[PDB]
Amino acid sequence: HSLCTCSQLHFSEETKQVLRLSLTEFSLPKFYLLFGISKVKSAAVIAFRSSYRDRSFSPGSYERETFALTSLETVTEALLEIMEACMRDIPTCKWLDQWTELAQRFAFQYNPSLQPRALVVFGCISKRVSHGQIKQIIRILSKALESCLKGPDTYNSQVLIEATVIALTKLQPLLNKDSPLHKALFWVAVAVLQLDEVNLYSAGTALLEQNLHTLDSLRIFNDKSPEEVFMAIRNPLEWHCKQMDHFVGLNFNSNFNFALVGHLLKGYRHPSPAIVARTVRILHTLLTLVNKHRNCDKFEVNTQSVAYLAALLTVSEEVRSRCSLKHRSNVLLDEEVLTDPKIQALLLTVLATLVKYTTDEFDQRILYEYLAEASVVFPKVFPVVHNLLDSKINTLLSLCQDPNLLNPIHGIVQSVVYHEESPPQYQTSYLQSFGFNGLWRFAGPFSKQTQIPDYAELIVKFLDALIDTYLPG
Amino acid sequence: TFWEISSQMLFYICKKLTSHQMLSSTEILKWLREILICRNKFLLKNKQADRSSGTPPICRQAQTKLEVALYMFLWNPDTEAVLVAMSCFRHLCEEADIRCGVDEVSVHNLLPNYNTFMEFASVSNMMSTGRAALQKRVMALLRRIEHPTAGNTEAWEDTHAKWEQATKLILNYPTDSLQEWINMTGFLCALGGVCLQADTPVSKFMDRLLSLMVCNHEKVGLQIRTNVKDLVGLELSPALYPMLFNKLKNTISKFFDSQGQVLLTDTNTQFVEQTIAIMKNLLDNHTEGSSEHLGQASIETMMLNLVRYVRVLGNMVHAIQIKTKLCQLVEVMMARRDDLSFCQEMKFRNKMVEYLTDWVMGTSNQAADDDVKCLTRDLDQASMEAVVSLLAGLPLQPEEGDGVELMEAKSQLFLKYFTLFMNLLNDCSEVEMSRRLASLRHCTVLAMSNLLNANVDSGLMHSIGLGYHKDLQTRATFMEVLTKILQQGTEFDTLAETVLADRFERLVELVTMMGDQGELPIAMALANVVPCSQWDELARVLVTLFDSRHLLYQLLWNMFSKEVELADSMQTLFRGNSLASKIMTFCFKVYGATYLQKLLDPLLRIVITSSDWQHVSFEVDPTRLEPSESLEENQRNLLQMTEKFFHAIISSSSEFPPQLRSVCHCLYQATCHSLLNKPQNSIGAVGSAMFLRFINPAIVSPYEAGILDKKPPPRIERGLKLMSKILQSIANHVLFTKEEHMRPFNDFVKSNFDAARRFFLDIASDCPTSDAVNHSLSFISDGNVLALHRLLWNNQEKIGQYLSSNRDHKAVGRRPFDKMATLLAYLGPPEHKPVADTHWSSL
Amino acid sequence: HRPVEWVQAVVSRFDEQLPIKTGQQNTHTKVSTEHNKECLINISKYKFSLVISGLTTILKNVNNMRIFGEAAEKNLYLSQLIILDTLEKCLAGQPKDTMRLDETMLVKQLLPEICHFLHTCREGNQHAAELRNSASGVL
Ligand SMILES: [Zn+2]
Repeated sequence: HSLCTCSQLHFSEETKQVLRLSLTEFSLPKFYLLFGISKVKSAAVIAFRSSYRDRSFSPGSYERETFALTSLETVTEALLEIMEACMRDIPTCKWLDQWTELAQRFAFQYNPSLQPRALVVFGCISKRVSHGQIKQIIRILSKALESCLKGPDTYNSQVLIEATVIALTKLQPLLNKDSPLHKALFWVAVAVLQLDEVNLYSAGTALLEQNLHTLDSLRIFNDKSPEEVFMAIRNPLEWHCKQMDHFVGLNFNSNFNFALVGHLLKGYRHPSPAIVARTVRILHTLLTLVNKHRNCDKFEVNTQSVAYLAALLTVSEEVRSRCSLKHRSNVLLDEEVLTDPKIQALLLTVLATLVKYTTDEFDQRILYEYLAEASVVFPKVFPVVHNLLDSKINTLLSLCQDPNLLNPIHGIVQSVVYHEESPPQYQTSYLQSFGFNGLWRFAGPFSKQTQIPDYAELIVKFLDALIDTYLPG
Repeated sequence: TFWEISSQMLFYICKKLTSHQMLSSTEILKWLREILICRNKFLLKNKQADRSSGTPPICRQAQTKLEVALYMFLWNPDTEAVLVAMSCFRHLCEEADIRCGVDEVSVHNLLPNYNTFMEFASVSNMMSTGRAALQKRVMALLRRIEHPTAGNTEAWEDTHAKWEQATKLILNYPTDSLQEWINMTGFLCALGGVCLQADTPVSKFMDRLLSLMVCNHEKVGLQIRTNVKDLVGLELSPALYPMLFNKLKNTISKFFDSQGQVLLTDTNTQFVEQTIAIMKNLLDNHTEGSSEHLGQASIETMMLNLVRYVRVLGNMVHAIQIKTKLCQLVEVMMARRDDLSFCQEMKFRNKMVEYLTDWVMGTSNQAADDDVKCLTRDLDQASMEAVVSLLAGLPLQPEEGDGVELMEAKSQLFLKYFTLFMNLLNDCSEVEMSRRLASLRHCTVLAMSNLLNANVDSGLMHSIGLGYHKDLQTRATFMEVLTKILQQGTEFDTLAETVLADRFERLVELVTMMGDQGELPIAMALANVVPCSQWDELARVLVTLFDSRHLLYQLLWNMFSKEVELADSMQTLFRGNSLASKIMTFCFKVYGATYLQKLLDPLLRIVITSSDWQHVSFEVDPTRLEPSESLEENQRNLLQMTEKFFHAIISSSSEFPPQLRSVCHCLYQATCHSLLNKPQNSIGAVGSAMFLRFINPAIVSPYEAGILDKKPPPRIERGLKLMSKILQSIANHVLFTKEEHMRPFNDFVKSNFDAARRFFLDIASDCPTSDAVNHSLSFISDGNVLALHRLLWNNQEKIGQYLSSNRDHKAVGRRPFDKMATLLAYLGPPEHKPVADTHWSSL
Repeated sequence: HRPVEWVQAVVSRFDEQLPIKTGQQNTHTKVSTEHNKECLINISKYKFSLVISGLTTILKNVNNMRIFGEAAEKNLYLSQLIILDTLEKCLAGQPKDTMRLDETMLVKQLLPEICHFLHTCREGNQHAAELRNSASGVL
C-alpha cells in the first residue's frame, strides 16, 4: 500500500495497475493458507488486541501448523513479481542486486534454522549461476545425506535435502549451453527418487521433468536417443553406479527404458493427486522422444517403446484405443516384434505389478483383460507371474461378484491348467538372473516408517565421484 | 392376411389388459413384447422386397390401444411389470423408422413424441430399486410429454375413471389398497398437461384434489393429506400452475365475509396451513419449463389475503409455528421475483412490510414467563429475514388515506421504521443466547442498511445519529454503507459512463479471453456449469456481448462443434431443446424479424386486399374440390402465386443480415468437417434447415408472427399452407411421392432446382474469417454487462470446480480461475436489481 | 504349485452355495454363482481326476446330513439335484480319452453314492422321481 501512495517514486500509470491487482490477490483465501492463518476471518482483528494496556497477552493452543518449502516459493515469486514492475520505472535501480546478496550469504553458511529457506529463495530470484556455485549446492546435498544415517535426528536434515533439490530445479535453465552438468543432473534426480520419502520423491520429479524440457530447448535429443545420452555420461563413473543397481534391484545396462520406468511407477502411489499427473506427463515426454528417434508415429510398438505404453495403458485413452487387445490399429503383445524371451518377461511383470497394489474397478478391468490374452500368446514365460498374481486372484475367486471383472480371471485359470503338464522352463527367479529382481518391490506404497533405506551410504560416494569427475576445480 | 389377423389379435388382448387387473398380467406383457419384436422383422423384410405394408383402419385402430395400455402399466405396483413396459417403447419406436426412414418427414410426424420415448429405454437399463425411487424417475419422464395424442388423452381419461371410483371405496368404507391409490394419483398429475383444454375432466381433478387436503377421516385421513401435499407440490405438471393458483385463490377468497372480516374455523385453519406447504415446495424447486408458466398467473392477491387470516389467528404454541412458516414463505417468494408476474410490485411490497413489522416483538418470552414460548424468539429472527428481503431496493410510498405533500408523508414514514429497528437494536446488546443475539443484531442492521440506500433523500437526516452509536461493531457498518452512497452518483451525470465503464472494462476481456486454438474456457465452462433454468438469460448475454466484440463467429464454431460432433444427428438436436439450440432461436428472432417482415409484407397486401385477385380458392384436393371453380384455374393461380413469393426470396439475397450469414457459415463448416470424418451436399442440409425453421414459419401464419394485423381469411390461409409445402420440396429436391394431389406441380420444381442452389451458396460463400467485411461499431452495451457480472457472482464457486479439474498442464495463475477470483472479488458484490413497472415479459 | 491351489478355490466356492449350506445371498442374482459352475465344468477337461474326486466328497457329505422340517427337505432335494447335474456334464464333457484307469474312484468313492438313489427312495413321490431320472443318466 505504501508503494501505491508514495510521491518520491514516480510510477507510470501502467505500473500502478500491476500493484493494485497484487493488493487484492494477497487478501484472497488462497494467501491466508500460504501464510498459515486459515480459519481466521480477518487478520487485523487477530493482529491487534483491544485490552493491550490492562493485561498481558495470554497465548495458548501450542499446537502449531507445519510449513512446506513449496509454499515459500509461491510467496517468494509473488513478491519478485511486484519488485520487477517497480524496477522498470525506477532507472538504474539496485533493489534486486541487494536482495540477492543477502540471500547468497545465508545460503552457503551452516545454520539449521535459516539455511533451507535461504536456498529456496536464492534460486527463485537469482539471475546468473556459475560452476563454482553449483558445486557448493551439490556438496550441501552430500553432507546432508551423511548426517541422516549417522545421527538419530532425521527430520532436521530431511529438509536440507528437499531444499537443495528445489534450488537445482531453478538454476539449471541458467547454466551454460555447453556444460556437462546439463546432463549429469539426470542422475541426481534418479538418485533422489530412490530414497523413498513422499517429499523427496515429489521434489525429485520436478527436477526430472524440467531436465528433459531444458535439454530439448538446447536440441540435444535431435540425433540420439535418451539411452544414448544419459548412459554415455555415466561411463566414467560406472564403478560406483554398478553397485547401486545391485541393491536397488534394477539394472540400467541390461535395459534402460525399463529401469527409468521402474522408478516412476511409484508415482502412482503418491498421496497428492498433483504428483500423479506429473509422472504421467513425464511418461508422454519420454514416449515422444524414443519413437522420434525411429520415426515411428509416436504410438508404434517396438522393443524400445513398449515399456512406456504399459504404464500409460490405464490412464491414456489414446494409448488404449491405438493399442487394442486382439480378442476384443495394431495390438499390443504382438509376437512378431516381441520375439525376445527377456523383453517379454519384463513386460508381464509391469502388468502384474500394476494390479498387485491397484484398487479400482475401472483399472482392474482393463489390466486383467490384457493378462488373460497374455496367458495364451505367451504360454512359456507366463509362469513367472504367479506369485505376483497368486494372492489377489485367490481372494477374487472366492468373494468377487462382478461378471465384468470375474470373466477374465476365469480365463486365466483355464489357461494355466491347459499349458501345464510340462516341466517349467522358466522359474520364478528368472528375473534375478539378469538384474531386475526388485522391479515389483520398488513400486510399493510409501513407507509410513520414514527412514533412509540405508543403502544411502553409496549415494554419497556416487555423488562424490560425480563432483570429482565433472567439477575438478 | 397377416396384418388383417395379427393386428386384430393385438386389439383383443390389449383391450383385455386395460379393462381390469389379472393375476397373470405381468406375464402376458412379457409375451406381448416378443410379438412386437417378431412382427417388426416381417415388416422389415416385407418392405425390402416390395414397399408398395398396407395401413388399413384396423392397423390404426389397433395401434392406439397398444399405447393406451403401455401408459397405464407405468403406475402398476409390480416393479417388473413397469420395467418391462418401459422397454416395450423401443419396439414402438423402431417400427417408425421402418415405415419411413427419413427422420424429419415422418419420424417426428407419425410418432410425435418420438424423442422422449427413447429416454424411457435408458432408465429401464438401471439397477432395481424400491417402487418409490423408481416412481420418481417415471414421473419425471411422464412430465415431458409435450404433444397431445389419442393415446395420451385416453390413457389419462381411462385411468381417471378408475381413479375416481377407487377413491370412494377408501373413504366411504367405515396398505396395498392405498399404495395403488398413490401411484394412480402421481401418474395422473405428472401427465396432466396433455389433456389440458369451465367444466372439464381436468378441472374436476383439481377440485377433488383440493377437497382432499382438508380430508378429515379418522381411519386413514392423516396418510391421505400427507401425500396430496407431497405430490401437488413436488410432482404437479408445470402446465397446470395457472389453474392451481386460480382455484387456490378462490378457495381462500370466501374465507372472508362481507366487509372483510375473517371467519375463523378449525378446518379453515387446516386449509391455510396446507396452502403454505404446497406453495413453498412449489416455488422452492427450480425445474425445466416451470419458469415460463409461473408468469401467467398473479400470485399477489392470494398472498395478501393469506397473512390477514394468519394475522388474526391469535397467540399460542400452535398458532406461532404457523406464523413462522408463513414468514419463511415470503422469503422464498422474494428469490423468484424476477420469474413471477406482478400487476403492481411496489404497492404490494409496502403492505407486506406494514403487515410484518407488527410481529417482531422482543422480550415477550420473559414477560410470558414460559420457556415453552422461546419460539417467539424464532419468530422475531424469522420475521427480520423476511423484512430484509422485502426491503432490498424498495422506494417508500404512503397510502393516500389523507392528503399531504408526498415528501412530507415519506419522511414521517421513514422515521416510523427507523425507530422501530433502533429500539430492537438496543435490546439485543449483550449487556442487556449469544448466538441468537449475534444473528438478530446482525440482521437488524442489514435490514436498516437496505432501508437507507433506496431512500437517501428522505432518510439521511434521520440517520446521522448512527455515527456516534454506542456499539462499535454497528458504527463500522453505517460507515461502509455511506461509502457506497457517495460513490454512486446522485444523477446520471455520465458517472457510470466514466467510472463504471472503466471499472467494468476489464470484465469483458476476461470473458472474451481468447483461449488458445479457440478454447474460450470461460464461455465453454460457464455453459455447462450454469443451471439449465437460466439458459434463457445466458444465451442472450453471450450472443450480445460477442457481437459487440466482433467475435461472434468464434463462439458459434466452438459451441456448435461439440454438439454436432457429439451427436451425428446435427440437425435434429439443434431443433431440440438445449443450450446450443436456444442460441439459434435468439439469433434468428432478434435479427430475422426485420428481414422477414420487410420482404414478405409487400406481397401480403397483393393477395389479401387487391381486387385483381378477388376471390379464388387455392385448393387442389379432389375431396374438397368445389365444382364451381375449375381445377385448372386454381392450379395455375396457385402456381403463379408461388412464383411471386419464390422470385422475391431469391432476389433479396443482399438484404440478408450479416449475423445470420455468419451463422450459416459455421454450420456449413461443421457439416463439411463432419462429412470428412464420415453424395450428400452440405448446402442441401443447410438450405433445407434454414428455410424450414426461419422462412417457413412466417409464411404459414404471418398474423402470429405479427406481420399482419388481421388474421387472413381461411381461403387465403390455405394457399399459404400449400405454398410452403411446394417451396420446401424445392430445397430437398424431392418429387411428389404418393402425393398425386400435387403431382401436376412436380413439373414446376424441376427448373428451379438450380436456382435454389445459387441463393444458398451466396450466403454460404461468406469468408470464414471476415477480414474484409468489417463493422467496428463497438457499442458500450452497458445494460447487458450488469447481468453478466450478476450471473458470475451467483455461480462463483461452482464454475471454479469445473476449471479446477482440467488445465493441469499449465499453472492456472495466468489462466481463467486465477484471473476470475482476483477480478470478481475486486468488483465486489453486485447491486440489487431495480423493480419492474411493466408486467412480466419474455423474448 | 499355485494353480492347484487356484482350483481348490473354484471347488470350495461350489460347496458354500448349496442351499442346505447357508445361502448367504452370494448368488448375486445367481449370475455370480452360475459362472463358477461353468469354470468348474471347464477345468475338468484337463484335471478330470482331481475335479471328479472333489465332487464325490461334496456329495458324500450331503448324504450323511440329517435335517428336519419342510424347509429342510426342500433345500437338500435341490442341493443334490445340482451336484448330480453338474457331475454328469463333466463326464459327458470330457473328450473320449477313454482312459480306463479310473478304477480307484469308481470302485469305492463314486458308485456307492450314485447307487443309493436308484433304490425306491420312497421319501418323496415327486422328488425321488427326478433323482432317479437324473442319477440314471450319470450311471
Ligand atoms: Zn395485470
